[PDB]
Amino acid sequence: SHKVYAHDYQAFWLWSGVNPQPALQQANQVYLHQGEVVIRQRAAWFQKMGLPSSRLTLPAMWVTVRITTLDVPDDILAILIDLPRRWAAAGNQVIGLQIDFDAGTYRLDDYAGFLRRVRTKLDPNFALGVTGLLDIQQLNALPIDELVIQTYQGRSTVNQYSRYLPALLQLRLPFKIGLVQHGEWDPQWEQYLAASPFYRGEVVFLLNHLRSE
Repeated sequence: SHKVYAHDYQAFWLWSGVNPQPALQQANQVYLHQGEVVIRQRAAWFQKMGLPSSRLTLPAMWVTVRITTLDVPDDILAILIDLPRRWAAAGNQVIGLQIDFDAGTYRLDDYAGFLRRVRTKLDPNFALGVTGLLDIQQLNALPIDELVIQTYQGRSTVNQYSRYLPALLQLRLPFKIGLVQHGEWDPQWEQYLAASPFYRGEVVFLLNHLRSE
C-alpha cells in the first residue's frame, strides 16, 4: 500500500508538457505523447503536441496519440501513421503506434473497426497498441499487439482501481498496467498479474511538480 516511484520501474509515458526525468535513462521502453484527435466544430482535428520528431536519447519508443472521437477521416489516420515513420527516420528505435482511447461511450465493435482502419494504414513493421482507463471472448478480439490498462486519472490513482484487476488474468494478449508517478498502488497486484504469461509489467506516467510545491 505504497506510492509509485519511477526508480522502481522501467517503462514510462512522457506526456506533452512533462519534462524528461533521469528514470528515462534506465527505461526499456518510452511512450512518447505526440498529440490528440479532438472534435472542433463537429469534425475531427489532429493537434500535434509534445516533442518534435528528432534524434533524442530515448530507449525503444512508442508514439502515443489520444483519440477522443472515432469519427475520424482517412487523411487524419494518414497523419497518425506517419508519426512513427517520422520518429524512425530521425534515427530512433520505434516500436509502433499506441492509441489512447479517451472518447466516451462507444461500442466495442466501433473500437475494433477504428483499430482495423489504423492497422490497415500503419506500416507493417510497426506494432499497434491500445491504452485507456481500466474499463472478453470479444475483447481479446481487438486487433492489437499490446494493451495498457490505466489505473490513474490526472495526478491520482483512481479509487477502487483494484475492482478491475482480478479479471485481467483472462486476457489473451500482451498487457501492462499504467500507474501514475507518486500515486497510490499496491505492488502485490504485480505478483498476482505475474501469474499470466501475457503480463508484461508496468508503465509509469511521469509528472512535473505542481506550481504550488
